[PDB]
Amino acid sequence: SPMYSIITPNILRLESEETMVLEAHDAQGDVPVTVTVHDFPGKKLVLSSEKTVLTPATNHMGNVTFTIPANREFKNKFVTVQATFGTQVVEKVVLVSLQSGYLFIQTDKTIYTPGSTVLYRIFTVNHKLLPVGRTVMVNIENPEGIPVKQDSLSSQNQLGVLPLSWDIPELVNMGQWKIRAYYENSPQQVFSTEFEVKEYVLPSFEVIVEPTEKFYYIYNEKGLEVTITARFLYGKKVEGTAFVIFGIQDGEQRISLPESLKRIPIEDGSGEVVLSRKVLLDGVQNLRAEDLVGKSLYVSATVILHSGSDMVQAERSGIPIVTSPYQIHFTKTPKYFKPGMPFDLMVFVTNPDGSPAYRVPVAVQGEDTVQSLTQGDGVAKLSINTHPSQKPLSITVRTKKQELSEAEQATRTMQALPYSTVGNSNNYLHLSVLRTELRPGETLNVNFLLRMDRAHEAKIRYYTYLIMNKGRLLKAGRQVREPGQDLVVLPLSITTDFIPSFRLVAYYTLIGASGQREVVADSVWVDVKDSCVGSLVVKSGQSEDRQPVPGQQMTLKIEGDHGARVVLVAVDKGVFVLNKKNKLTQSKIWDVVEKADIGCTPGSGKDYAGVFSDAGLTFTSSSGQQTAQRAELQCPQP
Amino acid sequence: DETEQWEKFGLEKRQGALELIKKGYTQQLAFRQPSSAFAAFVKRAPSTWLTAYVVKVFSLAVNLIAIDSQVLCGAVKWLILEKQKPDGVFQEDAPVIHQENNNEKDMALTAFVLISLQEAKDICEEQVNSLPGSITKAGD
Ligand SMILES: *[C@@H]1O[C@H](CO)[C@@H](O)[C@H](O)[C@H]1NC(C)=O
Repeated sequence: SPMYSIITPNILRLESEETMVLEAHDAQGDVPVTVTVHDFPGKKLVLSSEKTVLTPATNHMGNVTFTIPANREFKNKFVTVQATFGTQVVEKVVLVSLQSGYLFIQTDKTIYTPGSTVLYRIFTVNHKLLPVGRTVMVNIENPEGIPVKQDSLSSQNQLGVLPLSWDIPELVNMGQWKIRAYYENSPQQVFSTEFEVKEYVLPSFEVIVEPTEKFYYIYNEKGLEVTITARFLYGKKVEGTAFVIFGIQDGEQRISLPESLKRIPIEDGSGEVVLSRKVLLDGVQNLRAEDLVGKSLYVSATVILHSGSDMVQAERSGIPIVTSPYQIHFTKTPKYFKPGMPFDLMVFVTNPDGSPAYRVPVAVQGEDTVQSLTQGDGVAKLSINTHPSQKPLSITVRTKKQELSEAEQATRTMQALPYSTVGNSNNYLHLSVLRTELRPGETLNVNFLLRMDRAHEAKIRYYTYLIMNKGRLLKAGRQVREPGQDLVVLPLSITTDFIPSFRLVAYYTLIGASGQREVVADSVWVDVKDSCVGSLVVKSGQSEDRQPVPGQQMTLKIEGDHGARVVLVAVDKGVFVLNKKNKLTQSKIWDVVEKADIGCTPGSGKDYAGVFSDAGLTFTSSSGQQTAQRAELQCPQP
Repeated sequence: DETEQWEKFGLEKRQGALELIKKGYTQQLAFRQPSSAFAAFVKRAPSTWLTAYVVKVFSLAVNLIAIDSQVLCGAVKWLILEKQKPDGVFQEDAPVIHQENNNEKDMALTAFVLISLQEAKDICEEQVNSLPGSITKAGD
């Protein structure tokens, strides 16, 4: 008997195009199609009504696009979607909500002084990162929270850029000021950026004191090595002498170490001083070396110029003393694994202070051959093949840096559960993808792999795949399969429409051995490089044959998308470096977009319905196969 | 405004005056203690006389600029609660700024604070309830 299927995003948005996927399986001829959406409580009115015809030429594959008007006729608002498949009818109730947009606030500097001017821009975008003309309110608040400046702007005809400037008086509250921006329509969402006012300070020259490592290891005989760097305000280096003294810190009491006072020559502008382990151990007159764990050290340095008598001071407080510096976590692993097929992990190793680690080997326990090296972002990607039974899989990861002992290495344990077969039929689908970062213009080969008994293999002739991006449904299609083949490769092009990580959901349906219907599905999450759809590059138009000289004219060249609006600002680079806490970068923008995805589970679910719901999809068929209704606007906490 | 000379003096200057008032208000918040009281100098003992003067000036500018009602209401409440004696006299603890049996000293301070409160009579009447009682006691 023919089976008719309907697929649509889990959450529908007002005033935005929404794609509905319609299918007929084992249906001859062509079938007319009419899809309508009504109010859930009573089906009083029609919000939209579209029609199409599914032809056997396209394998009964159809996609109908509709827009839900912002009528606001009724009130978690639901709408029922009813599709008439010839005589047959399939109905599914889907949640509805609206999103407003995003605001990005750019400030030239994060530390000002009383008297200077604050320059900030507001960028207005929608869910697709496109300029939009709305009305936005901008406020500036002092540390006490009293709005000192209030503005009401409209970005219409401004191409989504709003410039603003504020003049700091000579006598202002000193602390951490904030800027609040929100659309007038939806004041529930406020975007904030903060800066500091501070007080006028200007030393003779800059000195930076930092250790090579980010912590101290007790059993490290090399000691703690610190690199003192000095350079003038105009760029040239400093040659002089630096007096450095270390000191333990037991919570809030500084038991300064007298024997560790050293005098070092700063040549070329950089020095180096080592604290011996013996000195530190004898300073606290404690025979136990482990007793110093948790007692952070600090370094005080005093640089004295060789020409005159200029003196500046630097400090670096909070160098932890740790015996297990690295802590290990899982980030984007699925939780359900198809038994007997490879399982992909992902691991994140962080320093004691919470920063990502770098070149820390990781390895699963007991396999020893699945090693890797932690990358710049702290992510290490591994793969482990799974057992053929259906007992849960326990996987343990450990860092294997050589300096520490086995008992001091990080360790994290996770348990995964098998994918639930519909009728213990041992029918599975597997999607294998490259576990790296792609770029637009590259081509991705997805290997559809199928396992089942050699008695119903010939009854499957195709796979259907759907691509989810930014919550919306990107594209669908078919993968015709010649009978007898287990592995089928889909060559998939990657364009700028895939710039944030997309998701691929594939499935096949067949009649069961007993006589019922069967739907088997799998999904994968694929991450591609985060970059703008267009391009923007600033370089020097003039011939590069001279270092720039003060007061002279310089020519700049900006290359970008035609008709775009480019905005510039120049900063000292002394305040840019300390702005590492938060900068306006494309990665941050795409992360902000990625925080509003419909589905949150990485790549699998317990059942086929779990797979379809986790990816942010719904699937209803004329038979008794459907996915559970979702009512919450945010999935449970991780 | 109450004489309506802007048409010949120039309506374009009104916004400038408003900006000036806004800047002045932005500066004055530097002296606001966390206890909703204004001090003569930064981070020092709050002064009743200065708090009353600030309340009087703020109550005249709500109709011009967007004066925060929380600040003014908190200052009025602080004056009424923490500085008013049952007899009807406003106490002063910070060092004196103006010229002050203690007669002719409390009278001038009470008169000044009363003049200040009469400006914020219809402004913080909802956030501060016992204001009319304080005004009546001070007048008596
Ligand atoms: C929707 O159908 C149109 C027909 O022109 C096609 O271009 C588009 O790719 C289809 N989208 C999906 C998601 O199938």
